[PDB]
This record gives sequence, structure tokens and C-alpha cells, in this order.
Amino acid sequence: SIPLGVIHNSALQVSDVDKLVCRDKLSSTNQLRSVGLNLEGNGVATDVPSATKRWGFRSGVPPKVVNYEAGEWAENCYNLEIKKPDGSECLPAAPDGIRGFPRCRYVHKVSGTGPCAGDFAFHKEGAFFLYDRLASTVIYRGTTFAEGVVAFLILPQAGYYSTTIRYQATGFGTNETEYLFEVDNLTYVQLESRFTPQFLLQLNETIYTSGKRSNTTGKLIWKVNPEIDTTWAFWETSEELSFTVVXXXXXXX
Amino acid sequence: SIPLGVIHNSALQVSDVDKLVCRDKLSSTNQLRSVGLNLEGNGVATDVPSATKRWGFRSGVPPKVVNYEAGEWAENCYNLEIKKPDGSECLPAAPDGIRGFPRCRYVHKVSGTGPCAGDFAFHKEGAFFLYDRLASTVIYRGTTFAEGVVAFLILPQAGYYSTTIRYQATGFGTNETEYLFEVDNLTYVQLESRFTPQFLLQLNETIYTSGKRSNTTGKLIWKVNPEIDTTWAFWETSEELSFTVVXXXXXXX
Amino acid sequence: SIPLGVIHNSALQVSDVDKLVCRDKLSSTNQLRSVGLNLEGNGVATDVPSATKRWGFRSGVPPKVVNYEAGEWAENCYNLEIKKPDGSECLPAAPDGIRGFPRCRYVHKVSGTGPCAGDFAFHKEGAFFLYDRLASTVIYRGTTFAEGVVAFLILPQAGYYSTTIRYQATGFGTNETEYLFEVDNLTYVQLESRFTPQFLLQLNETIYTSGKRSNTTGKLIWKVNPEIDTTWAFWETSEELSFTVVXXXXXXX
Amino acid sequence: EAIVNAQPKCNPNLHYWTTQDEGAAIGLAWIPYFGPAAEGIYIEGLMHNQDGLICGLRQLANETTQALQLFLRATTELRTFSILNRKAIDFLLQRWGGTCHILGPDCCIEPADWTKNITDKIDQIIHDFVD
Amino acid sequence: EAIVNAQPKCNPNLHYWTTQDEGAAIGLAWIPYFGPAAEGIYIEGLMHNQDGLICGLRQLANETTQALQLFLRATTELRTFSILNRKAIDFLLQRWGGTCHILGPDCCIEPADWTKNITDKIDQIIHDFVD
Amino acid sequence: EAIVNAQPKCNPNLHYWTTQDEGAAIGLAWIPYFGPAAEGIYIEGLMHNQDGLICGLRQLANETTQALQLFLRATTELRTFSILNRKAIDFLLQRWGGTCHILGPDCCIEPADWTKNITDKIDQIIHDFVD
Ligand SMILES: *[C@@H]1O[C@H](CO)[C@@H](O[C@@H]2O[C@H](CO)[C@@H](O[C@@H]3O[C@H](CO[C@H]4O[C@H](CO)[C@@H](O)[C@H](O)[C@@H]4O)[C@@H](O)[C@H](O[C@H]4O[C@H](CO)[C@@H](O)[C@H](O)[C@@H]4O)[C@@H]3O)[C@H](O)[C@H]2NC(C)=O)[C@H](O)[C@H]1NC(C)=O
Ligand SMILES: *[C@@H]1O[C@H](CO)[C@@H](O[C@@H]2O[C@H](CO)[C@@H](O[C@@H]3O[C@H](CO[C@H]4O[C@H](CO)[C@@H](O)[C@H](O)[C@@H]4O)[C@@H](O)[C@H](O[C@H]4O[C@H](CO)[C@@H](O)[C@H](O)[C@@H]4O)[C@@H]3O)[C@H](O)[C@H]2NC(C)=O)[C@H](O)[C@H]1NC(C)=O
Ligand SMILES: *[C@@H]1O[C@H](CO)[C@@H](O[C@@H]2O[C@H](CO)[C@@H](O[C@@H]3O[C@H](CO[C@H]4O[C@H](CO)[C@@H](O)[C@H](O)[C@@H]4O)[C@@H](O)[C@H](O[C@H]4O[C@H](CO)[C@@H](O)[C@H](O)[C@@H]4O)[C@@H]3O)[C@H](O)[C@H]2NC(C)=O)[C@H](O)[C@H]1NC(C)=O
Ligand SMILES: CN[C@H]1CC[C@@H](c2ccc(Cl)c(Cl)c2)c2ccccc21
Ligand SMILES: CN[C@H]1CC[C@@H](c2ccc(Cl)c(Cl)c2)c2ccccc21
Ligand SMILES: CN[C@H]1CC[C@@H](c2ccc(Cl)c(Cl)c2)c2ccccc21
Ligand SMILES: *[C@@H]1O[C@H](CO)[C@@H](O)[C@H](O)[C@H]1NC(C)=O
Ligand SMILES: *[C@@H]1O[C@H](CO)[C@@H](O)[C@H](O)[C@H]1NC(C)=O
Ligand SMILES: *[C@@H]1O[C@H](CO)[C@@H](O)[C@H](O)[C@H]1NC(C)=O
Ligand SMILES: *[C@@H]1O[C@H](CO)[C@@H](O)[C@H](O)[C@H]1NC(C)=O
Ligand SMILES: *[C@@H]1O[C@H](CO)[C@@H](O)[C@H](O)[C@H]1NC(C)=O
Ligand SMILES: *[C@@H]1O[C@H](CO)[C@@H](O)[C@H](O)[C@H]1NC(C)=O
Ligand SMILES: *[C@@H]1O[C@H](CO)[C@@H](O)[C@H](O)[C@H]1NC(C)=O
Ligand SMILES: *[C@@H]1O[C@H](CO)[C@@H](O)[C@H](O)[C@H]1NC(C)=O
Ligand SMILES: *[C@@H]1O[C@H](CO)[C@@H](O)[C@H](O)[C@H]1NC(C)=O
Ligand SMILES: *[C@@H]1O[C@H](CO)[C@@H](O)[C@H](O)[C@H]1NC(C)=O
Ligand SMILES: *[C@@H]1O[C@H](CO)[C@@H](O)[C@H](O)[C@H]1NC(C)=O
Ligand SMILES: *[C@@H]1O[C@H](CO)[C@@H](O)[C@H](O)[C@H]1NC(C)=O
Repeated sequence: SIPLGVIHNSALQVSDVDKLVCRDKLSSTNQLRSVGLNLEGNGVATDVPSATKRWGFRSGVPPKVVNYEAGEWAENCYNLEIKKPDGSECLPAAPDGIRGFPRCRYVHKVSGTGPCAGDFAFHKEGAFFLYDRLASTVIYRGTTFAEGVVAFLILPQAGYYSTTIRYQATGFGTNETEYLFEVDNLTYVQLESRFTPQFLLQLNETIYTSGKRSNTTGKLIWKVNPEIDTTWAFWETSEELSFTVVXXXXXXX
Repeated sequence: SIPLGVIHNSALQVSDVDKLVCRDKLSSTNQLRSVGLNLEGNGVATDVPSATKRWGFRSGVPPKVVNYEAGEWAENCYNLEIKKPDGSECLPAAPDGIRGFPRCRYVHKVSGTGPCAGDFAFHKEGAFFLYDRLASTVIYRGTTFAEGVVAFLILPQAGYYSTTIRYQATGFGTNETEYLFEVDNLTYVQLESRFTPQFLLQLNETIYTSGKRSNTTGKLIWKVNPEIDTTWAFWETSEELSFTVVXXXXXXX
Repeated sequence: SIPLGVIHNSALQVSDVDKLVCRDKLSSTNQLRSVGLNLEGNGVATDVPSATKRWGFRSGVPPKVVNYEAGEWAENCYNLEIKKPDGSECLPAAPDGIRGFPRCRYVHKVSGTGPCAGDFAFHKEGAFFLYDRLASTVIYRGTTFAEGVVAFLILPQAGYYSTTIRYQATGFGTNETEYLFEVDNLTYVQLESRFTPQFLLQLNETIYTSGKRSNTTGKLIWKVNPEIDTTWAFWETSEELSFTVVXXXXXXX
Repeated sequence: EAIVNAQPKCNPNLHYWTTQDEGAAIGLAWIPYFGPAAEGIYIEGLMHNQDGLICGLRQLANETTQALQLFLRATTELRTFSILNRKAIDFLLQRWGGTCHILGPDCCIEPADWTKNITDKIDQIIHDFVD
Repeated sequence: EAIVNAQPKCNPNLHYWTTQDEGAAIGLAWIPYFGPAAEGIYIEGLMHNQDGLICGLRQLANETTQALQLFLRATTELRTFSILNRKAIDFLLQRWGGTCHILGPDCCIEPADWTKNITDKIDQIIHDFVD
Repeated sequence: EAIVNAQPKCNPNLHYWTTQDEGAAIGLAWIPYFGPAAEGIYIEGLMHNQDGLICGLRQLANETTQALQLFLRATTELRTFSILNRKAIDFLLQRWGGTCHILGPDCCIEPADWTKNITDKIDQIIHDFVD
């Protein structure tokens, strides 16, 4: 049975409607509320490599959607544009009335390719993909979502900035997935799990202002060597480097 | 809070479910009803020029639909087939299960072109477009609607003729909109706000029986000069004229 | 008013919620249930010729769907792929989330052609086409259904094998409909109403193991002569024959 | 609060159309295959302005619009069918969502006939106080 | 009103399939990614014709059809899921939609145990009438 | 049963967003044509971990998932909006779905003030036993 949150003795209890006592008063449907809470707030790793490993493709299971009325501002959201090698779309278009998650500090937009051995992409831990007040069991194409879960409550009677971070991916969904952070359409950085959003943005600004972008028709991929630090949860918390070149690979120290 | 109509002391009161007294008895969901009332019944101008100025295009606002169980016979309904100059449709196809308003004495079918600077056409005064027991915030293509509003009620315990009037329009939605009443595919009358439906139908019959239609491959546009009268609400209320010709314009007196 | 089933004095009564007495206790929505019962269980003929005569095409009536929570294992289900002579589809694709009936011993898959003089195919006796926990008034293309009806109840407080049988049809929906049972893509048997599913399967096995299939590029149609028996309801209940040939027709005795 | 019609005009008669969740069907007319098309499922009626209900209803629908539009803005349902059912629920929650204190103003329990069942049958004990 | 099965035949046994809104999942089986496909979510059972319930149920479903079809004709919902919830609401409105007159036939309030709480404790005052 | 947060971390503050079924609109802002776009309908707030409600809420949502996923597996509705309305109905059915036996544990009827309406006005008959 779907549990219900209720406040008793200055504490939140899990109860249900059939387990309340007569002193508990429900005088309006306004007292009943649904909330989406982000996995972020439980301490899960939010980097793109870690986050995408929590999702997988599966056939035979029809998608399901449930609404929720209130949500939590997210630091990390995700937006996927994945195709198969043959060019066909891996993810379905967002159904009518399903919009992106409304409050995202960083939108990790991942474009790329993978096998996608399944009709729909599900959350491997059973969580939901939270959109605009609608929670789905599956990922929709090009639609910003936060990973999260839904709670139901009985209440008692009585600026917004968003930054899009773009990635290229190969072998998406497998255990051999490669990620690149996109500086421009020809300059990229090899992505590692330890890179935080603010490190990527300052590494991006450094590459632009130090003039380390590609000045060729070809593709330039930087690698940040293990020397440099990057990383702790987001709610409780770069000037000059060296760049030399070595499909043109390179290294940054 | 959505208000509720209730009968008290031989009069309709606006109340709500949380404001009733114990003598008020609601013993069945059959006592709860929703009604669509037409703006017609409040005295608004119903001519095509006046009516279309109450609608406008807007992007960024998702359409919304609410059902209503009973409606009012309409004297004037509208049916729009508007395209952009490049030929693309301005209005979306009617969603599955949304049919035209069921009782219309006159269906003003307007075909034509306009800029349509917006994804959906809304009612500028916040009213609804009433279809078959479904009220929408937006206009659907080629689907007959009446302008109206919805009321919700708690009740106490205890021939159909329709005529389609066809119009051509240019600059639809702007303040420079031109309307023509269609007699046949090559004979038209310059439309003015004062022309009532019955005047248009009798002007149409006069043009047919006086043989004043175009006998050319070209387009013939009549103008009714300010001399002649036409017009008072619809619920409380032409033999021989002169026709001389002057894209072929002409005048009727 | 939609009737409600309730158990009283060791018997099922038709009642309603407004007709119960105070001793009748409804303490949970879990006590309210909907069931789909198959027409099979009432003794209707289930052969393809008899079953298809209960369905007909009709325009002007919008389809309607209602959910039901529990169903009955069916011995006979049906799956239709009917086109017009010009090749256009007679039946609409299954709407999103409408799957085939989940428990069918025999799925009679009928492919063929007919006039289909109507937008949707309805049940001539007012029954429903039961799908996966959704009952529809119309038939969907290539979607397995059982004919049945729905009941609503107030409860008191306190291996699966499926075989597909394939048919070809001409003049579907008329009173001049011809059916053929498909042995392979070139071997067929003229279908008669008396042929039970198990007779068709054993006639099929006999034709394969006696080597009576077509050994030509052409089409071979067997006819079972009135000599042989086949047929009583399904819940209360072939070795060697002669085959000689006579578009190649033939006879079996 | 009463309704004050403040519209430019009022059509005092309501020529209405609606359906019927029942209607004793004639023969086979309840069967979708045989029954009326979408255009033929309606019944009609005429209601006059007795007690001013029609002109009040037109004003009520007008004044309902803002709250209805704001409700529709906040919902993610594409088509809303649950307004009246939710108000039926809120009716019951308002009257029975808490403990019903008898004789209190928010408790719709009348002990009238059985105030007169005890005070009448006290004259079975004070009546028979004999030995 | 009782149910009279008037069908040509009756299958007296109900081999049924249904789902389960719960079911203590084994390990990860509740996760959609790991759980059963659409074909594997069903449970089965067999119910016999004790008290004639199965043959009565077949007749009940048969007789329900006209009212159900007429309801579906009148609704604009493409898929109807709210029939049973609305009947639950109409249950409560029938019993609690008005003032509950105690001891009346339409009021489901039993003052039994506490008819015996006053008439027992009248023997605390007529009991102690001593000075 | 109380909530034990067993997550690796807890963000003790809830920076939330939501809508508003009302909101006294300023002028014409309630009209869809003039009102905010989809991105501008939200209100924000900040809630802290007083009484441990935020960390308990995160654990509650976590533990709700299995029952919610199993419910979604069993339903044929593509989008579910009726969970909270059904729990409101089950609230009323649990308390008022049967006969309310006054003074019983499952009957939410308080005869307090009118236990004191009879036992006070017995001193109108035992009071006036004079001739
Ligand atoms: C509610 O909150 C709880 C607690 O936070 C969450 O519990 C998590 O549940 C998931 C399972 O769904 C757990 O994931 C599993 O972790 C196992 C261990 O992971 C590592 O653990 C340590 C390092 O942390 C190492 O010693 C170890 O070797 C692992 O490196 C993995 O073994 C599992 O992976 C295997 O099984 C899965 C299927 O489950 C396969 O997909 C993999 O390929 C692999 O074969 C799995 O990843 C997770 O650890 C739990 N967290 C905690 C803190 O206990 C719930 O998920 C949450 N509910 C919802 C709905 O969000
Ligand atoms: C419920 O019922 C009430 C009362 O009937 C309706 O009230 C109407 O509200 C609308 C606003 O939504 C009013 O429309 C506005 O009228 C202003 C005045 O119009 C003319 O008024 C007289 C002639 O009648 C002249 O003196 C004057 O110069 C105008 O010619 C206009 O100024 C407004 O137009 C301007 O603002 C709008 C946005 O509102 C822009 O689109 C325009 O481009 C322009 O800049 C506007 O048209 C209307 O007058 C009210 N009627 C009455 C009788 O008071 C409610 O609408 C109704 N509710 C629903 C939901 O139907
Ligand atoms: C609930 O349960 C009852 C009882 O089982 C079902 O009742 C059936 O109702 C249908 C009508 O919908 C009946 O069908 C009609 O049967 C007539 C007689 O059929 C034959 O009867 C005997 C042989 O059995 C012969 O003497 C006779 O000549 C017929 O051969 C037919 O005349 C009807 O066909 C004509 O009308 C229909 C429209 O109804 C046209 O489509 C045809 O072209 C033709 O002109 C019709 O077929 C059926 O007989 C009833 N059965 C019983 C046992 O009484 C309900 O249907 C059921 N409800 C639901 C929803 O399932
Ligand atoms: C048959 N009932 C019709 C007629 C009157 C009309 C009606 C009913 C009650 C009132 Cl007080 C008013 Cl003003 C108008 C109505 C409203 C909603 C649904 C149905 C109906
Ligand atoms: C597990 N419950 C099943 C079995 C019986 C079956 C059932 C239940 C009660 C009755 Cl009186 C009948 Cl005749 C048949 C049913 C009906 C609806 C939903 C579920 C179920
Ligand atoms: C304005 N109300 C917001 C703020 C708090 C937030 C909330 C409300 C009550 C509690 Cl007990 C908690 Cl932990 C959190 C909430 C939840 C659902 C819907 C709306 C809201
Ligand atoms: C991971 O990929 C490796 C290739 O290095 C391969 O051996 C194996 O198929 C994968 N293992 C798992 C557990 O997925
Ligand atoms: C970068 O590439 C994307 C995708 O090919 C394209 O849409 C975009 O216009 C490009 N931007 C620039 C600045 O070249
Ligand atoms: C990277 O830096 C450039 C330089 O200002 C900026 O235009 C661009 O938006 C930055 N990229 C991201 C993802 O912030
Ligand atoms: C040309 O490109 C290199 C990267 O390949 C960059 O580091 C360098 O600064 C560019 N040239 C100049 C003059 O900036
Ligand atoms: C109306 O159109 C005129 C052109 O005559 C133009 O000046 C102006 O843009 C429009 N005015 C308004 C108020 O829309
Ligand atoms: C008039 O024009 C319309 C649209 O071009 C066309 O569909 C219709 O057939 C025409 N009618 C006649 C009588 O020419
Ligand atoms: C105009 O008159 C002709 C002549 O009878 C008629 O056929 C036509 O329908 C009329 N048009 C309208 C819109 O009534
Ligand atoms: C030819 O057309 C004119 C309109 O241009 C019409 O008035 C006239 O009657 C027509 N000719 C005849 C002989 O009717
Ligand atoms: C049946 O088809 C026959 C052809 O043999 C034809 O006479 C008639 O149109 C049909 N009869 C009925 C009752 O449908
Ligand atoms: C039989 O025909 C069907 C339809 O033409 C085709 O899909 C199938 O592959 C064929 N099978 C064989 C064994 O030829
Ligand atoms: C007919 O018999 C053959 C021979 O085994 C078998 O492969 C085929 O599936 C049978 N057809 C049916 C419909 O059972
Ligand atoms: C060749 O086909 C016939 C049917 O036309 C079949 O009865 C016969 O057995 C086949 N030939 C052999 C040698 O089996």
C-alpha cells in the first residue's frame, strides 16, 4: 500500500488513511500533497559518468507516468539526445504536456551514440525521472529531467540561473562509455567522474581566455592530467595552467 | 477557489462546499452539474469582425481543456480555417474526441490568411471556446465553437436548423483585417460589422434571384453603401435594390 | 444507473450504493471491483464464421473505452487484419496502452478483405471487445480480443499455452463471407462453422504428417466433405483419412 | 454571497442541450452499432428566469472564470474531468473529516427524536418508584 | 433484486486472471528495469459456483451492459477509470450527505452501548438519594 | 511507524518550487493570453529541518517508491492523477463506511458537551419533585 506521511509528536511518521485515529483531522483535499525529492539530496554522485550508469534500456515494460505537485530546486539535471550508430533515435519524443524539470542550476546535455538494446530507458534503482510536475519511469528525448522519488503527505490544518553543459558520448549505456566535455564544436576535454560542474565551467573559460581552442578545421581533444584537483555535497561547500599538444590529442597541466 | 452555485431563499448564491450549513443536503453526485453559458447571452457583439477581435495568438502557454455537461443553444458559432501567407496552418487539428459545438443557428465559417504570431489562439478576455461538452482555452482548426464560460452548480434534491455562412479574410488577427462574405466562389460582398446573419442570407438570396452573381471567370466584389439599414439582441427582436458595377468592384443601393 | 453486485443471503443481488442498508459496510475502495466475463461462458458459438457475424461496421459513433480489473481465461480470442479491396486498412491501430487480451487458449487470427462500410467495427449485440484490462466498443487492428461484458461488485470485508490459428477471408462483414483455414502459405481448408479448434489443429497435423500439403507454386484448397464429424461447450467435454485432388480444389474423406 | 448580474444584457431564457447517463432505451437503441450518431444523443429544454436564476447563472459563469482559469493553469492534466467529484469529496471532508461533536455547530448530527426517547422513558423509572 | 441467469449456458467455474497493486516483491523485482514484462504481471485463480455466484455474476455482467453503454455514450472521456470511485463517493453521500437523525432509518449511527451508559449510570443519582 | 533516514547524506534544507491553484491575479494576469508562460507560473520557498521533517521526507519518498512502482505496474492508466483523491475517499470509508457505534473505538463521534446536556438537565425533574 502506498504510504502516507503525517506529522505526529513533532516528527514525520509513515502511516496510512486507514491507520489514523479520530483526533487526526482531514477537512480538505488541500491537506493532501505530493512532493518530488531529488536523489541529489541523498548524496548520490551527480557527474555524468556516474549518473548515466544508473539508467538502462529494457523492452516489454510499458512506460508509466504519475503527477506530483511540488518539487525541489536541482543542482544537476540531464537532457539526452542519443542515437544508434545507424542514426535512429534511441529515445521517444516527449509526450504532449510533458515539459522539462523547471529548476536546474546545471543542465548536462549529453548527445551521442550507443547500442540502446531496449525500447525504453529505465532507472536501474527504481527511481523516477522527474519532469515538470510529472514523474515518468522512462527517459524522453531532449527533455530535461532530474532523478528523484515521490512522497505523499497529509498536512495539518494550520533569482533563477541555469547553465547548459554539453557533452559528446560514444558507447552510451554500455560499460565502455566515453564522454567528452564540449568547449566548442571542435574543442573538447576528456571527461572524468571527478570533474564538478564549476570546474568544467572554469576550465571552459580558461580555454577561451587563454586561447587554447582549436585553430584548425580538425578536432582538438584536451586531457586534464591526474595532477590537477577538482573535488563533498553541493550544499555544504583556476587562473593559469600549461597547455601543450601531443583527431589531435593534447594534455593540460 | 472555484465557486459553486446554490439556490437559497429563492435566489442563486455563490458559495462553496466548505461554506454550507447542515440543512444543505448533497445526497448524490447527480446534484453536482457543470454548465456552459454563451457570451451571446450577455449582449456581446456577434458579428465576425467584432468576434475575431476578441481572439489573439500567443506562444508559451500550454492549452487546457475542461469538460462541461450541459450547454445553451447558440445563435452564432465560428469555424476557422486560417493559414499563413506561406500556406502553413495557423491552428492545430482538433484533438481526438473534440467535436464541434452541437447547437448553432449560424456557423460563421471564416477562411483566409494572417500573420498568426503565436502557437495558439486564445480568448483575449479569458473566456473559453466551447466545443461538444469540452471547453478549451484555444481555437482548433475547422472546428465549430461558441464563446462562453462555465459554471458549477449544486442542484436541490427535488426542430434544429443550422446554416453555414462563409467568409474570406486577409490580415486575420491584426488591426488591419479585411472580411468578405461569400455568395459563390467568385461573388463576394464587403463585410461590415453591422451586417446581421439574416441580412447576409437575404442579401445572398437577392443576389442569386436578381442574377447579380459574376458571369465572368473573374472575381466580383459588391459593396453595400451606407444608405441601407441592417440592425438589439437576437432574443428580443429585402425585395428589390439597385446594382451597378464600378478584381471587379461594384456598389449596391 | 450502472448496477452493482452484492452478496446477500448467500446469493448475488443486483443493487446500488443508494439502496444499501446500514449493516452493509464499505470500508475501503478495495471492496469495489470490476470484472470482465467472456461471452464464451454463456454458450455462444465461438467458431470464426459465427463470431464475426456478431460484429459490424458503423460510422458516426465515437469509440469508447472503460477499464476492468480482472478477467477470465478465454478459450477463443480473435485478431483481425482486414483491408479493403483497394488495400486500405479497415481497422485502426491499437491506441497507446491497449494490449491484447492476456489469456487465450486459441487466437483466431483472421486476415483478408471486405467492404468495411463504416469507420469502426462494433459489436452488434452491444457487448464489448475485451483487451488487456481495457474494454472497448470497437475492434482494433491486429490486437487480440475476447468478446465479453463487464460487471461491478462490492465485495465483503472478509501453465499458460496459447495457439494461433490463421484464416484467410473474403467479403468480410457481409452475408457472403468465405473463410479458409491456413495450413501453410499455399495449403488451405474450406472453413465451416462446425470445425472446432482442436479439429483444425489435428487436421493441420494430419495434412503435414500425411504429406498432403501443396508441392506446387500454386494454391491448394482442401474441402472436408460432410461425412466427417467434428463437434457442447468447451468446459464440459484423427489418424488416417483419404485425400484426392479434383486454384486447385480437392476433397478429403 | 448573492449574485449581482453586471452584464450589458441578459437573455432571461435558457434554451439548453444536454445528454442523459440513462434513458430507457427503445429496443436496441442502446447498442452503439444501432444507436444514434454523435449528433443525435442530445435532449433539449427551455428554462425561464423564475427567481432570477438564469440571469444569476450567466453572472455566476462569468465570475467563475478567473478561478477556473487559474486552476487550469496549475494542473498538468490535459483534460480535466474531476472538478465536481473533488468538490463532492471536499463536502464530506468538511463535515466528516474530523470528530463530530454532537450539538456543536460543525456537526451535522441531530439527536432530536431521541432526546425525546430518553426524556420520555425516564417515566419508566421515576414513574415506577413504588414498593 | 436477485439475479436470474437466463443465458443458454453457464460455465460454473471462473478461471480468472488479475494483477496486484502490491505483492511483496522479491529483491529487485519491483524495479521496472528488472521486473516482469507486460505478459508476466498476472496472477491466476479458480473460483467455483458456491452460492451460485459465478452463474449470477455472468448474468450480472450481461444485464450491466445497457446502463454501462448508455453511460459511455454520454461521457466525453476517451477512457473511463472513475466509475468505482464515483460509486464510493455516492455511497458516502447517500449516508452522510445530510443531517443524520439518530434512530432514523437513513442514519447509520448506533447509540446501543451508550444507551446502556446513561441508563446504567442513572443509578449514580437515583441510587444515592440519601442525606 | 516513524521514519529512519538511512541515506548516505541528507540535504537538511528544501528549496522548493510549486504552483498555486489560486493567487489573487493582478489585473489581467489570470487570462491565459496575457498571463505568464509555462516557465513563469512557479513560486519558490525555503524550508529548514525543524523537527527533522526534511530528512524524514527524503527517506519517506525513498521508501514510498516500491509501493508506488508496483501500483503503476498494475494500472492501465497512462498518467495517474487520482492517488490523493482515492486516499481521501479511503479516509472517509474507514471512518464512515459502516455503522458508527458511539463510544466505540472506530467511531469518531464525541458526545461530550451533550453528555453534559442531559446530566445537567436531569436537575429539571429530580430538581422539581415537589407538589
Ligand atoms: C533508497 O535508498 C537506498 C539507500 O540509499 C538505496 O539503496 C541503493 O540500492 C541500490 C540497488 O538498487 C544499490 O546499488 C547496488 O550497489 C551494490 C554495491 O555497490 C558498490 O558498493 C560498494 C561501494 O559503494 C562496493 O563494495 C561494491 O563492490 C559496489 O562497488 C552493487 O553491487 C550493485 O550493482 C550490481 O547489481 C546491479 C543491480 O542492482 C547491476 O545493475 C550491476 O551491474 C551490478 O551487477 C548495485 O549497484 C545501492 O548501493 C544502494 N545504496 C545504498 C546507500 O545502500 C535505494 O536505491 C533507494 N531507492 C530508490 C528508489 O532510489
Ligand atoms: C465578465 O463580464 C464582464 C462585464 O461584462 C466582462 O468585462 C469586460 O472585460 C474586458 C477586459 O477583459 C473589457 O474589455 C476592455 O474594454 C476597454 C474599453 O473598451 C471600450 O469601452 C468604451 C466603449 O464600450 C470606450 O469608451 C473605450 O474607449 C473602449 O473603446 C478597452 O480599452 C480594452 O481594450 C484595451 O485593452 C485590451 C486588453 O484588455 C487590449 O487587447 C486592447 O488592444 C486595448 O489596448 C478591453 O477591450 C470589457 O469592456 C468588459 N466589459 C464590460 C461590459 O465591462 C468580462 O470580460 C467577463 N468575463 C469573461 C471571462 O468573459
Ligand atoms: C445478454 O444475454 C441475452 C440472452 O443470452 C442476449 O440476448 C440476445 O440478444 C440478441 C439481440 O441483441 C439476439 O439476437 C437476435 O436473435 C434473433 C433470433 O435469432 C435466431 O433465433 C432462432 C435460432 O436461435 C431462430 O428461430 C431465428 O429465426 C433466428 O435465426 C435474430 O432474429 C436477430 O437477428 C436479426 O436482428 C439483428 C439485430 O438484432 C440483425 O443484425 C440481423 O441481421 C437480423 O435482422 C438477432 O440476431 C439473441 O438471440 C439473444 N440471445 C438469446 C439467448 O436470447 C443478449 O445479447 C446479452 N447481452 C449482451 C450485451 O451480450
Ligand atoms: C435537465 N437539467 C438541465 C436543465 C436546467 C439547467 C439548470 C439547472 C439548475 C439551475 Cl439552478 C439552473 Cl440556473 C439551470 C442544467 C444545468 C446543468 C445540467 C443540466 C441542466
Ligand atoms: C482475487 N479476487 C478475484 C477472484 C474472484 C473474483 C470474484 C470476486 C467476488 C465475487 Cl462475488 C465473484 Cl462472483 C468473483 C474477482 C472479481 C473482481 C476482482 C478480482 C477478483
Ligand atoms: C507551500 N507548501 C510547500 C512547502 C513545503 C513542502 C512541505 C510541506 C509539508 C511538509 Cl511536512 C514537508 Cl516535509 C514539506 C510542500 C510539500 C508538498 C506541497 C507543497 C509544499
Ligand atoms: C564490461 O566490458 C568488458 C570489456 O572490457 C567485458 O569483458 C564485459 O562484457 C563487461 N562486463 C560487464 C560485467 O558488463
Ligand atoms: C555547432 O554544431 C551544432 C550541431 O552540428 C550546430 O547546430 C551549431 O549551429 C554549431 N555551432 C557553431 C557555432 O558552429
Ligand atoms: C565557455 O566560455 C565562453 C566564453 O565566455 C562562453 O561564451 C560559453 O558560454 C562558455 N560555455 C559554457 C558551457 O558555459
Ligand atoms: C592556435 O591553437 C593552439 C591550440 O592548438 C592554441 O593553444 C594557440 O593559442 C593558438 N594560437 C594563438 C596565436 O593563440
Ligand atoms: C494599428 O495599425 C496601424 C496602421 O493603421 C498601426 O499604426 C499600428 O501598428 C496598429 N495599432 C495598434 C494599437 O495595434
Ligand atoms: C468552391 O471552392 C472550394 C474551394 O476552392 C471548392 O472546394 C468547391 O468545390 C468550389 N465550389 C464550386 C461550386 O465551384
Ligand atoms: C444563397 O442563396 C442560394 C440560392 O438558393 C442558396 O443555394 C445558398 O445556399 C445561399 N447561401 C447561404 C449561405 O445561405
Ligand atoms: C451578368 O453579370 C452581371 C454582374 O456583373 C449581372 O448583374 C447581370 O444580371 C448578368 N447578366 C444577366 C443577363 O443577368
Ligand atoms: C444476403 O445476400 C444476398 C445474396 O445471396 C442478398 O440477396 C441480400 O442483399 C443479403 N440479405 C441480407 C438480409 O443481408
Ligand atoms: C507466409 O506469408 C506471410 C505473408 O505473406 C509471410 O510474412 C511469411 O514469411 C510467409 N511464410 C513462409 C514460410 O513463407
Ligand atoms: C500445423 O502442423 C505443423 C507440423 O508440426 C506445425 O509446425 C504447425 O505449427 C501447425 N499449425 C498450427 C496452427 O498449429
Ligand atoms: C505431392 O502433393 C500432393 C498434394 O497435391 C500430396 O498429397 C502428395 O503426397 C505429394 N507427393 C508426395 C510424394 O508426398
